[PDB]
Amino acid sequence: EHSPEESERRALLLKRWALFKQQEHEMERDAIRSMLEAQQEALEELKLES
Amino acid sequence: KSKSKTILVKLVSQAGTGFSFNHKRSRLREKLSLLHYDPIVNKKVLFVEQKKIRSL
Amino acid sequence: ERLEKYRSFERYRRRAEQEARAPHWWRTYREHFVRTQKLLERKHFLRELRANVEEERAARLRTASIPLEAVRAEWERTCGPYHKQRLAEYYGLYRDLFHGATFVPWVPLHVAYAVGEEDLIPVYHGNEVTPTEASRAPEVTYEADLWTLLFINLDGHLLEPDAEYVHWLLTNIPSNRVAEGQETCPYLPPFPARGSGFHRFAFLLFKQDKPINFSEDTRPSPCYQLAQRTFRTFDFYKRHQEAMTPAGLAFFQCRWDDSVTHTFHQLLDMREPVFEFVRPPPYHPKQKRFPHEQPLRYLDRYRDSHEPTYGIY
Amino acid sequence: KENEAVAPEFTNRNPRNLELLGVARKERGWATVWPNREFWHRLRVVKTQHHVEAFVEHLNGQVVVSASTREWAIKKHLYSTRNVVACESIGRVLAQRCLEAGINFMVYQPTPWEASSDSIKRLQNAMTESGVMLREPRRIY
Amino acid sequence: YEYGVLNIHLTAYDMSLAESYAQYVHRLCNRLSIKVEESYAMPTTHERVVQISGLSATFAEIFLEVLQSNLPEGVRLSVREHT
RNA sequence: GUUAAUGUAGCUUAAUACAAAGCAAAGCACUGAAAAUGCUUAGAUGGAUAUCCCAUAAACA
RNA sequence: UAACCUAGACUUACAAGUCAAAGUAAAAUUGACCCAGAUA
Repeated sequence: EHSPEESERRALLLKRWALFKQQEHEMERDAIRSMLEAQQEALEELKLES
Repeated sequence: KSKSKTILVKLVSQAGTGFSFNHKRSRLREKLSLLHYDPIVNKKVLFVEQKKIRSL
Repeated sequence: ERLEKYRSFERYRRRAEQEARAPHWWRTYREHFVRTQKLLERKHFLRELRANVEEERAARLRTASIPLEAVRAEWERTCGPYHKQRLAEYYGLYRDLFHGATFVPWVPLHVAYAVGEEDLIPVYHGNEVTPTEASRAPEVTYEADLWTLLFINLDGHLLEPDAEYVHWLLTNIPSNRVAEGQETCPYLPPFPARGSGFHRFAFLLFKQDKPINFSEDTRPSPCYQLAQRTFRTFDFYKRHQEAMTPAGLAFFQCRWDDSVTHTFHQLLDMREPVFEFVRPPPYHPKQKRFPHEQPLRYLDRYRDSHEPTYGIY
Repeated sequence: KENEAVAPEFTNRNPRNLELLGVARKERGWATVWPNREFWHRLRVVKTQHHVEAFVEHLNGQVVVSASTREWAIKKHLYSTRNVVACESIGRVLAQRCLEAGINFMVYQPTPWEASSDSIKRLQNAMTESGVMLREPRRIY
Repeated sequence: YEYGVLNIHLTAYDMSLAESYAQYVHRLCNRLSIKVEESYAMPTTHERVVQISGLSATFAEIFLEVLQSNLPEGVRLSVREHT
């Protein structure tokens, strides 16, 4: 059975683990929007051309 | 008419006052023992089923 | 389909409550029945709290505690008066005292009724204090540097509904010390009538720009007459509105008590008034000669005396 | 004696006069809507994600006592927003204000999941130990 | 015109294995700002569907890269345009 | 320089008051998946007036 | 045991039985009456 200190350590790494995943998702989440918007912007450019 | 699920029985006071009331119970269950208000003693007492009146 | 659909009941409930609050064209229930430097300093302190590892761990144990006393004192200074104003408005002090005029309190007034010497019961807003605890005048303390402090029984009047009685009025109070105030009205113990419900008594503090002799408001000491204790705050404040601006509030609710019996008889020298809450008589339709399809109880509803009568017999 | 003169009918103007006695009217309808409105006072806790705010409001719709985590006094001594500890303190602060306000009886209407929550059960524990009653007494007819 | 909704039938020899990818792929799909109207399960091996609505040429390239990386073990991908 | 954009945090014509708000979004726990629920996370007025403003970046240049 | 009472209504030969604001009080596949029984 885990000791409170052992549970204390495991809980702590979850906190930083949560932060690490959050930052990656936010950067990756927004990167997708720019790419989709970028493609739409290019579509507008071709529409202006022809 | 053919269908028959419940039955009507007499619940008689266990206090000896002779007060009785009718209740409906399923035919396939055991005899009812219920705590009901008895006006003669003016307090709740145990009632035990005695006889079946009819098929409901 | 374009709009998203609520994934939980809470999102619907919160939106529904906001929608209900906003007015609508259709009839609704409500209509029918109803500086910069400081901010930088605050952030710096917050950052220090963030850094503290003990506080961080103190929260993971989900048992960390806060000192209520420190919070209470700071709360009064910053945003407490806004809460204080709400209490007076809900209790009806502004409408009953100033005929609807509203004043934001600014002075953190503090009053407490001393019980013996070991401890003193405080008098907060809306607090409950028994008449026995209010047998003697309370201790008043407030941070300031003249002043006038007034005592009222808003709903304790026995003859005129609008009028009210003063318990004691001190005038020309210099700075914080109150012993130098002129005792225009001697202290009287609370006298809420029996069966009359909960009486609200409010303490008022008014800023005094210049010393003014309130000879009209002076009352003989001791005075046991209710006919001379009667007054109105509105006209009294109107006469002195030039030099009086209210800044302090404190009120409590008290019931009848055995001490109230002593107050009515010993010094007020009158029989104690006794009142009872009388509900309106039950509504019954006009009696019919032939109560068709009605029980025998119909006659009993319209009878007054429960004893038999014999008329000529 | 001039003192003996007393009007036959008393006229008490205190809004809480009947409510404190227990004879004041409570709304008994709204059976088809949730929550029930048969309360003289209500405890409203809005967790609004981050911050936690608690209000006390009369049937007339005027808030009486409010405790919020944004308030400068609490936040400086309060580490973090909505959490188990969020109501561990503001609820206690609200209770002291409730005791300060003299409101000993109040009605709380949590939802099933909210009632099962951790920042609400502890809030109820903080209120009950402080002497604030989360269930109001029945009206007298 | 815009890309239609494309369904991915997670077919695996075990329903738990397809479930494991369904849990992760859908987790990444929401991370991909994707809407999953339905998650249908095919009849007995066990195959599971993860509806995906809203695609693009650039979105597909970033999305398919994520889908390949998310592949935990021995799961067979599939891309079919909805009727 | 002419046209034109862009300047509270993904979104908002939330707000300037007694808040720098709400929502979206994120992790873990909870085992069909998803979602919910509980416990947790990260943030802004680059700036004004009730159009200038400089910065930035385009077609003209 | 699933109440009593009581505005206003339903059902109904009569009678009884229903719904129901208020009040009060316990608690927290038949359907009545007449008419016959049982007994007290």
